[PDB]
Amino acid sequence: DEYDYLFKVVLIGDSGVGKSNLLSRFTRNEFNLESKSTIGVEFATRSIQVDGKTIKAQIWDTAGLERYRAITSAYYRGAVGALLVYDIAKHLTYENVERWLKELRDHADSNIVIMLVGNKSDLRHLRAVPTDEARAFAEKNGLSFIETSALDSTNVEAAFQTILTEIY
Amino acid sequence: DEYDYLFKVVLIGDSGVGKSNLLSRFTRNEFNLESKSTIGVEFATRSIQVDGKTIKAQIWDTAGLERYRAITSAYYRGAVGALLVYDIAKHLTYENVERWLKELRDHADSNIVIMLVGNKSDLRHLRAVPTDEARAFAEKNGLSFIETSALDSTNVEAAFQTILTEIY
Amino acid sequence: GYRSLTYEEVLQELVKHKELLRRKDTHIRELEDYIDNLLVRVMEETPSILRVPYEPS
Amino acid sequence: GYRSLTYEEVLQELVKHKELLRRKDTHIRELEDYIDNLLVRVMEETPSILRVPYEPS
Ligand SMILES: Nc1nc2c(ncn2[C@@H]2O[C@H](COP(=O)(O)OP(=O)(O)OP(=O)(O)O)[C@@H](O)[C@H]2O)c(=O)[nH]1
Ligand SMILES: Nc1nc2c(ncn2[C@@H]2O[C@H](COP(=O)(O)OP(=O)(O)OP(=O)(O)O)[C@@H](O)[C@H]2O)c(=O)[nH]1
Ligand SMILES: [Mg+2]
Ligand SMILES: [Mg+2]
Ligand SMILES: [Mg+2]
Ligand SMILES: [Mg+2]
Repeated sequence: DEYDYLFKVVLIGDSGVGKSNLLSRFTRNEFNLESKSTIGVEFATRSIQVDGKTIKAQIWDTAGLERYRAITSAYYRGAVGALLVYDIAKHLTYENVERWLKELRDHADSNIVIMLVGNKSDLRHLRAVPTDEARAFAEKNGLSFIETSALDSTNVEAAFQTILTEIY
Repeated sequence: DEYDYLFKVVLIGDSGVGKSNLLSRFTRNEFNLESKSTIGVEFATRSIQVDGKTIKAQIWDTAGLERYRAITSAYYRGAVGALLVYDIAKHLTYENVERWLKELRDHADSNIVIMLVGNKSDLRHLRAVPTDEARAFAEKNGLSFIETSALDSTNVEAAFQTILTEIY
Repeated sequence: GYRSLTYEEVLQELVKHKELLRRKDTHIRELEDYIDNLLVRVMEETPSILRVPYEPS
Repeated sequence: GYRSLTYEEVLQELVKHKELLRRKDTHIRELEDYIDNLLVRVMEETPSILRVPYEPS
């Protein structure tokens, strides 16, 4: 319905970290516990006020089972931000973070704003990745960092807000 | 490159009867022995002289494993001819012919020109469906009939020629 | 064709593999449905992408 | 968990089911590739069909 900027943002990260529920939570305020691996490629849009401006965030999602495939170029084409997501309760998803980083360096624009997102912060009893360790990694690598829970919503808005404002 | 008529024709019939090789043989003069079940929906076009006229035949193909699915309406939409194909060496593919007929009655235009095609006529030693039995069935049901071999090419042109001229 | 395991073991192995085929089947169906639902849209909007050979428009 | 068959039988059954999973895997890969190759085209031509929710254009 008009807007001052249209920003393409992509979700990337291991399968199971909660990419699709960060999407549905941001764009529809919906969460699904019985959430199947994403087939294909899709996007959803949401308009938000960031400063004085209205921004159409065009959020893209796909399976993070594979690294590079035929849709990869088209997926990063025109993307001005990536949310790179791991699962705070699965150390492996966090080990894979640098693998996804290389993948961005290889296929995204050199100026992509990348935010590192540790998701599933509701699983405090099951934590496998200390905030500090991830915090350390992010600043070392020029990345914004945040922890979210698509399940209970903590920081989901803040995460999209932050990346979008840093794209300005 | 211009033409006097564009005709949409669809292939239907059990999986394995040779639908996709009738397609490649008609449109590209190619045959493949190692031919996998068709995924999705596709078409290929070919222009031919039929009487004085040049006709773009737009030939559609898909898997015949399923009967009715989400693509079914769109598949028959605008189709002016169907080649309904069985395998002369597999009696089962021929038993299924009336099932495919009902499917046409249910989803195709009431004026679709339907041709019945017994394919794999190169398999003369392995014949399971006598020409007469199929010939009988076709005329009884208002259908043109022909036997082809996508493998050696017999009647493939004649088959498309006939259905296209009967669409005129 | 390969020995080693007890009849008991080869037998829960069989159960484990049946359940695995069931999961693969389900996944095949999910893939098929996604394809069909996407093709409806492709067909109604830009059917030329289904042309062979593919001419980019 | 179900008896009846000899160790020999339960054992060729296991082989038959392994070969069946291999075929399902292959099919899953074929389905995946077809999806990816179709999405490239959808993306370059009419990306709006990938919108959620789907607005027909
Ligand atoms: N506890 C908890 N579970 C979550 C959270 N986010 C997602 N999940 C669950 O984790 C599973 C995976 O979520 P998805 O959104 O499908 O993750 P995905 O990253 O998109 O998976 P792929 O499409 O295969 O790459 C689902 O069972 C979700 O319900 C969260 O914040 N907390
Ligand atoms: N001998 C012989 N084999 C044929 C002929 N036509 C097709 N075949 C073979 O039969 C098999 C099936 O051929 P296809 O063209 O893939 O048949 P299909 O009807 O399109 O199968 P689906 O896509 O699953 O519905 C392949 O192994 C072909 O090589 C023919 O005229 N003669
Ligand atoms: Mg997902
Ligand atoms: Mg990817
Ligand atoms: Mg086929
Ligand atoms: Mg059909």
